[PDB]
Amino acid sequence: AKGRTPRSFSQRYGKWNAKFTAFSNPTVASTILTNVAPIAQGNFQTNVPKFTSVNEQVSAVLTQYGVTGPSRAIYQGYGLKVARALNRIGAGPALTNMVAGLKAYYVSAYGANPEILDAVTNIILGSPTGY
DNA sequence: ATATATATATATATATATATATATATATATATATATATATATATATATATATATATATATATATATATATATATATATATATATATATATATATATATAT
Repeated sequence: AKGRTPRSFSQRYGKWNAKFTAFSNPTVASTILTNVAPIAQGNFQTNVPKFTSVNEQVSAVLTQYGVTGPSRAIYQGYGLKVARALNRIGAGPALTNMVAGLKAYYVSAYGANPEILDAVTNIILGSPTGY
């Protein structure tokens, strides 16, 4: 019962402004944040190691291919994207479809190299295709 | 009229202590000066240079921290949405029925 009626710009802005003004109160923000701190710490601890590892391994792969500068970000981004899928839905045919779609995305929009994309997905999932 | 004690006086003189003076000199201490020089400490300057610390700059580069951005992607948290569905809670209804 949250996304049932359409909301226009004035409605979205009114509700967002009300909630943002409310959160700016010292007591409201302090209470909410000190209550959710342990759960936030637990979620960070459960999730971020899987992505720092991907960062390090894709860095190692990128240095062997000579990628320097902001062009590394491209492949780093792709790596992280793939990892997200592996964390979200798991391994299987759905992950194959999403890997193919992400490669098409990056090759067509961002001018990525197919060979380096294969190398990144190989260091992450085990094979270029991801089967 | 006598003896002991607390004081005031008339007259000269003596010893103890607190001070003020007339005349010169000596020693100790607190300071002010005339004349040169030295040593210790607090500071201001003339001329160059060095070391320590607080900052401002000329020119490039590096590391740590607080933020703002150019471009895509990831994770944690506060919220606003597009579209179905589920769970907890605060209420309004359509229809019958039960309990406080």
